[PDB]
Amino acid sequence: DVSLKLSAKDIYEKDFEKTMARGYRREEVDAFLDDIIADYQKMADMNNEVVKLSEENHKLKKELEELRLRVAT
Amino acid sequence: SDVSLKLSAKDIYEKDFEKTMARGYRREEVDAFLDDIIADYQKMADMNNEVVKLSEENHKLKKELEELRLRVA
Repeated sequence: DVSLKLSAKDIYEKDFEKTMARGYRREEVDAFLDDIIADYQKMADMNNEVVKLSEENHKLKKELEELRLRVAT
Repeated sequence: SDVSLKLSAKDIYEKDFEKTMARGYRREEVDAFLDDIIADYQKMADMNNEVVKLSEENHKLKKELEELRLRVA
């Protein structure tokens, strides 16, 4: 819900099918993806932090639920 | 700190590639790929707020967990 679907490496490993005519200019698409890649790289740390906090959030909530059940023995 | 990016979700949405009569990239495949990237940029816009939200709730959850571990083995 909150973390990125794609990573920098998904973007810079991506290639597209080629068409004989009326496709998009390759130099223009590649230059645009150059900047997109740079943005994903810049976001990597913050996205790693949101994933780590999310998984730890889930683990804390689960242990809290388990222990609250234990004290209600 | 907040992260300054080259592009926004709006920039990617508004990007119009030239259609070339030479060998080029398949339009529908490029467009579908950019659709996924748009969604990620939406997530980037909100991500720092979500890190703050997760960090604060996690600190609260950790304090409640420590208290429960004084009460249950």
